[PDB]
Parts: sequence; C-alpha cells; structure tokens
Amino acid sequence: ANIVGGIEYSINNASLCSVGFSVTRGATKGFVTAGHCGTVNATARIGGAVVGTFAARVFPGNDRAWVSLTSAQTLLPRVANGSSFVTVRGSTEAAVGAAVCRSGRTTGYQCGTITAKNVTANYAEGAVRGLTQGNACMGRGDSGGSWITSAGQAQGVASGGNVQSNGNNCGIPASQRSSLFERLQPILSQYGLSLVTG
Amino acid sequence: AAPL
Repeated sequence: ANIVGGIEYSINNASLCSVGFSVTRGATKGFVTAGHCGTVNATARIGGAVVGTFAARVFPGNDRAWVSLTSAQTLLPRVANGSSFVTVRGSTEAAVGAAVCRSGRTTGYQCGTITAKNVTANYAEGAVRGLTQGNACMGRGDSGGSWITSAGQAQGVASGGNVQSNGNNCGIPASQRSSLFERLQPILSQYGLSLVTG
Repeated sequence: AAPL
C-alpha cells in the first residue's frame, strides 16, 4: 500500500483510525498514529491487506503509537488533501494562533488554528495530558491522522475532541470546538523515529 | 472530549 498521512486503516478487523505520518526506525518502515487506536501487536490493514502491527503505544497518560510495516509498503512524505497532497517538510512546532489543518478518513482535510497547548482530556479510560488544541473540526475515525501546517510542518496526530451526536464537531462554530492532537516531537524521540520528508 |  502507499502510506500517506490521513488514509484509513483498520485494527484487528474491527476499529478504524487514520494514518498520521510515514517514518523510519533504522531499516524499519512505520507510521505514527494514536495510542488509543490499537494495543501492541494488533494487526493493521489498509484496503483489506495486512500492512504491519502496532509496535508500541502509550494510552491514556499520552495518546501515541507507531506501527512497524512490512518491507513491501511504500512510505511517502505526503498527507492527503482530497485528491491532492501536502508535502511533509519537517516538524517545526507552530505556536498558539498558527493556522493548521488535519487530515483523516471521516471528515477529510479541515483547517483552523491552534488555540491552546498542554490541555488535559478526561477520557473514560483516564486522563491524557499535554495535548494541543485546535479548532479545525474532526469526527469519529479521524483519530491518529495528521495535523500539519500548509507549509508542511507536521505538528502531531489526532487524539480526540468534543464530538456531537452526528459523530463530529463540524456542525458547531469554530469558537466552540475542541479538537485535540498529541505533539509529534516527543513521539519521534521516544521511539527513535525519523520523519520521511520530501 | 472523547477519543476519536
């Protein structure tokens, strides 16, 4: 499969999540994603084919994971935007007020701005601390997907938000949305990963 | 908030 930020993948033939970013760990190929998407050794599938397994994750506390893929997968330095792509150029962290977009299998590519950092989400499983909040909308299934600036600086992977009864926060005003992401930096250093860039 |  061609690995691109934003596409759908399933875990153990049950749950759906979105790919965050293509990365390498030495000769091993992988993608970073949300920790709540799977447990260590869960099987990831893209378009019905096995592409790898969860190699590590932390959730709750943090919300991160990496999937090590088989050699046959093609890593790309890109994030889906409809039919087009946003190129990954690096991981400079943007500041409060910066514009940012996210990509995932349920709402597609949405943009907004960062509104706060170091936020705590009280999920049913336990608190997740240190998330950055943006007001781009997101829906059930967008978790794990990419958060990136239009300039290509990868910011993190989607964790959660204040979804309404329709499964997203897109039908409420941006001023009222809380869409949260886990910062990418600590995930790369924690797992010794390198981002694929172009 | 909920995870996703």
